[PDB]
Amino acid sequence: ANAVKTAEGVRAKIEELKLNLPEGMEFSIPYDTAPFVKISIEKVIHTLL
Amino acid sequence: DVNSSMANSTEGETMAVLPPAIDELGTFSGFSLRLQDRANLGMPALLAA
Repeated sequence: ANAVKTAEGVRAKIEELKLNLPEGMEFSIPYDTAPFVKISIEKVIHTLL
Repeated sequence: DVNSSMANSTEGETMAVLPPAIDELGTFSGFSLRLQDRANLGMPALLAA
């Protein structure tokens, strides 16, 4: 499974679930890896250009 | 005729409908929606909704 799509789905689901989150609690996504792959691919695109 | 004749003859809610053209198809049903408790609101509040 591609990592970026799974991370994007998880993030969307958390954002949807926070709309009705009880007061005094907040969601935190401290560790993830999809951003690094997206940065890496963008940099390689820039190098190609 | 079936729908009109038994409008008030019996207490039961009686209604005759033309079967769907395709088994799994509303045929004329535009929209189906589930109004669900997303925040543990409760059954009475859901029914009021």
